[PDB]
Amino acid sequence: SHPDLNKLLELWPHIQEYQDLALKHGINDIFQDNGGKLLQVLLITGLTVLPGNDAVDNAGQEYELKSINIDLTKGFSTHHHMNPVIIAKYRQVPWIFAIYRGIAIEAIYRLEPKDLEFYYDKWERKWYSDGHKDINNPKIPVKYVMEHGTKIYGSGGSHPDLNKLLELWPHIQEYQDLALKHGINDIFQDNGGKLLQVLLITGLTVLPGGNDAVDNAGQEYELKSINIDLTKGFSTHHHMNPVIIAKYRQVPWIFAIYRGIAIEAIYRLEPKDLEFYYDKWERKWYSDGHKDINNPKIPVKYVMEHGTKIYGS
Amino acid sequence: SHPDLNKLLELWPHIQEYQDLALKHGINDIFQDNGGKLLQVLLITGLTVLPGNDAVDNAGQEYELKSINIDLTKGFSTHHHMNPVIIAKYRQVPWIFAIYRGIAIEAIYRLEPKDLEFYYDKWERKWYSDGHKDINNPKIPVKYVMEHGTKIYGSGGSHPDLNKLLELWPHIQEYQDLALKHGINDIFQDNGGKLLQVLLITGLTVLPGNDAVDNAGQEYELKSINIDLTKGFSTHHHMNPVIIAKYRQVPWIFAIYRGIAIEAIYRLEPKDLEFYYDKWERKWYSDGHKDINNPKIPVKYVMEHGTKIYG
Amino acid sequence: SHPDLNKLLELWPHIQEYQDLALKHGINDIFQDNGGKLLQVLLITGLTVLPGNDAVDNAGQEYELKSINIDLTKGFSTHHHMNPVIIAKYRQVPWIFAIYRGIAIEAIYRLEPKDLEFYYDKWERKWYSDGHKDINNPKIPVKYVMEHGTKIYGSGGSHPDLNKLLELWPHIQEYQDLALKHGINDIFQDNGGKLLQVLLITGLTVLPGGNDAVDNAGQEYELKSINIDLTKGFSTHHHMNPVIIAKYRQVPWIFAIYRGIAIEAIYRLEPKDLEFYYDKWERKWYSDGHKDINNPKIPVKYVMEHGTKIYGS
Amino acid sequence: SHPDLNKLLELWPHIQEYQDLALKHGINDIFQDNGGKLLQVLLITGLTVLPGNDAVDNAGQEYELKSINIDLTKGFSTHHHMNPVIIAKYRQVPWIFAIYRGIAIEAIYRLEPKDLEFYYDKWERKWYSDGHKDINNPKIPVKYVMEHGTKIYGSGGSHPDLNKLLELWPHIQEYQDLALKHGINDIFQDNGGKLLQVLLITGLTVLPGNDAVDNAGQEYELKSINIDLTKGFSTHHHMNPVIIAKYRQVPWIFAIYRGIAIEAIYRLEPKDLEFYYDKWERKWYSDGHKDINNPKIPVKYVMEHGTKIYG
Repeated sequence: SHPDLNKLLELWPHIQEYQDLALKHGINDIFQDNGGKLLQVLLITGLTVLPGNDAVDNAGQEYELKSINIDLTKGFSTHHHMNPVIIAKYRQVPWIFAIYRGIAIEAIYRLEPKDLEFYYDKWERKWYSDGHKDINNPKIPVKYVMEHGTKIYGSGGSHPDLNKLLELWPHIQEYQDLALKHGINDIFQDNGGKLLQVLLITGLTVLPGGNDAVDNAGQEYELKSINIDLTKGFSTHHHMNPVIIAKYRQVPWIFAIYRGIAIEAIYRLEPKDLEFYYDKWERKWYSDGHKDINNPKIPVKYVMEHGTKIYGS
Repeated sequence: SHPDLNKLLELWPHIQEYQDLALKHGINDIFQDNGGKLLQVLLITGLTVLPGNDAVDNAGQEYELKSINIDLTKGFSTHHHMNPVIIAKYRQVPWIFAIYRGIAIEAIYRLEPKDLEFYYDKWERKWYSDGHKDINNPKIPVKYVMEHGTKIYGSGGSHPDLNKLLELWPHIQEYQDLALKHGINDIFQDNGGKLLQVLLITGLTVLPGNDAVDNAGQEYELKSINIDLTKGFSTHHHMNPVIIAKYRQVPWIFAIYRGIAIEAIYRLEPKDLEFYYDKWERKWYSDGHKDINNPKIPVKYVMEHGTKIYG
Repeated sequence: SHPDLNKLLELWPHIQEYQDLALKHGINDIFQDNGGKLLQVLLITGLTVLPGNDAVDNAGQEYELKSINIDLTKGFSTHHHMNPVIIAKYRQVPWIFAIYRGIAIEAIYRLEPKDLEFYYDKWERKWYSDGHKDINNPKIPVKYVMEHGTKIYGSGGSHPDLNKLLELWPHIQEYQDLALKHGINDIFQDNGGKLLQVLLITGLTVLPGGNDAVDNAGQEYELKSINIDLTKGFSTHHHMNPVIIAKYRQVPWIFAIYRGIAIEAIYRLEPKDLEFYYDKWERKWYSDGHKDINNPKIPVKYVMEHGTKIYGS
Repeated sequence: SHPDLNKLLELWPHIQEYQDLALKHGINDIFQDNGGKLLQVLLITGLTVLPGNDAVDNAGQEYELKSINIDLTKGFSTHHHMNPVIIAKYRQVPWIFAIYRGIAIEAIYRLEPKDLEFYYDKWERKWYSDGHKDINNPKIPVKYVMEHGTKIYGSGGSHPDLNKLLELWPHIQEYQDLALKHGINDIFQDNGGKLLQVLLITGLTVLPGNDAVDNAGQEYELKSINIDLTKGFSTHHHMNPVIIAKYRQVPWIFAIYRGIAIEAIYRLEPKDLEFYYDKWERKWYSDGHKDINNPKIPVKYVMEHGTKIYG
């Protein structure tokens, strides 16, 4: 019947084991904030993640941890509001840089505070050059980290759970391939592993970015989601206005409710069911002097009261 | 979209809790031997299943517990090989009769030692006269239990767990409806609950000759085992060269169960089973034209030569 | 404060893991019916236990399984009601004999139906010699099994869970030592691993067999237990009479309620709280013509209604 | 017999469910930062904790959430380094005040944006006049919240989970009483709930100078860490040669926590810590007669040189 959904179900228990392992190690969601990726790093390095600094080893030393997906960028980001209070903090600890390729760890580099000074100087000298102005997310090149860092290998310092991660790895690999077959680049970012569940359940195909998804018949949709244990309102648009609304009003919306890494429920609302929001938002736009609205929310209770449940109990 | 498989996925956490609930009450498998049914009678009556007497209450009285499905029969099966020695055990305990309709308990009756005296003594007369022979599966009628029995209702004597049961019931009902739609009569019998997972995964539907059919009209034999219990799939209790000739025409689907969940599905084509067909078909002739009593297909043969459909 | 109770708590999670592993493998209670011992055997041999025959291998062959604790006996028991319907059953399958030393597996022997024929013959020839009489639990000597059997070693046929059992083994070992320090010979027979919990909780010392246990002050007790999920009545005595009652009536009774391998609750009833039973049982003895009663029960509900809870919620 | 440790063992499965219940509601540790308390206010109010606004309801309104323990104080701590820029965030949201007494919620009040205007503007006047300086931890009085606030009661707006909470409460109460008896004021603060497991295992009782004492009169320092958070035990925020001289006289007990459960207990004698005493005591003199701000004892030092009491 549905071979891709069958595959998910058959891979699921191991996704759940991987989630369990991430939780044990201080990572709340594998399918969000590089959760499934950070776990590899923590297990290889022997590090304890901090919920100030990002991690601590068993000797009590603390670290800054930065990471990139080489498939997308070559610069490690830093701090959006770069100041000398930030910089003096930075000079106190070694840094761990992680280089992922897709969902896989490709390299880990350690830099001591002296190997980074070149950036602390050019950052605080140009803070003053421009007079008391905070820098916006300045980059440290991967090339620089590779040149001055000491690369870290799996070793005697790695956590015993590294072998449990290794045993799970092949199923995670295949799950990621499944996501990619369905247009999701990374199961461990942007709720990728959850979204895949939504697409397999609904039969929706994502639209490369227009609207978010399309069914077999050619009908298109806006597709929104929340982690219900974290929030009770669905996001819409950071620059809400009449133009965004005229696009929205032409399609049904799909609303996915995740709890943990699992899909709890899916609802569908037709354009007529959202007219209350379009109207609310247009008047607000005008009332404020033709001013864009910053991500106004649709409450899950509204969605549950007016929508049709396509999945859940 | 596959809306029936989706339905099972949404129902599953509840099916699991039901199963968890039954194992807490001494029931290993809700989907075999009326487990999901008996769970209702234990919770209604406040009874606990015993590991020769069937059940016990918190006050010590020990009971014999029989049951039937009204949809299919009117008689309460008793014992295949009963003697007049048995009847003295049968006689020191009130019996508890459960009458189910489909998956739901319809009525519960408690008859006392005094009320079965008509039947023991009819079978004790049966043994003597016919010539010291065993009465195969006698049947107490429902009308006899209804008439002489004391009906049991939900009450203060019911297990507090009955509340959890009632909250899970809507889901069990909906799961049962899904079964029915796919040609399975009873989730709580013959691995009914598991077979459905099989059908929704394979895209098969049970046939009212061959066991199942897909959308294209193609038909299949379908065998299953509970791996903790058996290692070889079964075939036919009276296998004859004509049964084999039907076997040869269709692919087989083999389901491996582990508890209430489907662990693996394998498909074999007619050529992968030729070795067995040929061996049984000849053996029949050799032994002297006599039917073969359920020869087995090893699970390892299926894993070695089949194509895995789910695992 | 209480170092032996502290030890239990510290060993417990692993007793629970061992229990989990036994359950996964078809053994309901590690602390009963050689549960923790049978598990070793199943894992070494690669066998699936049957709830007819005792076990099955992955090829479908079935077996009879017998076992002894060498510390106690040298004969494998068989069938209390030995008949030719029993014997012809026996001739159909190989037998696995297990030889334990305490809680540890010491040897495993396999015998084919021809290696046992000597016993099938001397059993059915003496069935008839005595005319249609069923034999009572005839013995096969360990010496005979060792001579004609083929000894089984850990091998490529063993279950992967054997290594998980090995990892747990040292904590099971120490738990057994703890039981022995408290007068319990075997944690895997006669609810030994549960009883140890009761003794650590109550501070009771068992009395070698008089009464069952004694406290520090010198007060003695009858000590009864049940697995509540299996039964609702406490056992008393297989040959109940006025003599057994006069002994009982002089001490308080301790009543342990196990659920699974854990202690759910402990109650205490004074002699005055059991007088209803003594009286009930004496009259019954006389009423029946001075006839011993076969294990009459005290209901757990009675115990809960009239006793003092020393442990539980 | 050890009747207090027994009591903890009987209570434990319930303490665990409570903790399971709090983590389901976004609370990581019931025994730290009033977790077991906040759980009550979230369930009472139907609120969900947010990962700058403290909480949200199912309808989207977002709130700021403050609280106090009436037993210890009358003022609602506000912010250590508040500016007049903050106050614009502070001003678009109704606040929710929780007043606890010991471990129980005594009253909940909801003040609206309009009702805090007296205080923002008093602090906005505080910043200007004194000379552009930060007001450390101002305090809104309880009388001010009681008087101008709208009290919140259990209702239809409460989480269905509140029912589970109420059924666990008798056990949490009894556990709290056990804590109190052993010198711990609050199970839901400062690892209160975990420290008790420590005391019952070691046979120690908290002192009203030294941290704890056994039956013999012997006293101990007692340090603990949550291993997922810290790897070095702490000492004294203003360590002086006289603090060290008290340290030298007693053995130390070191507790390693993992979630709500005690993972290990180690004891060190005064000779195993000499190395640290000597190094801090000198360092003090070297640096120029200045107090040491909480030097740490590594967990590995404790495991290498201590005697393990529980693990």
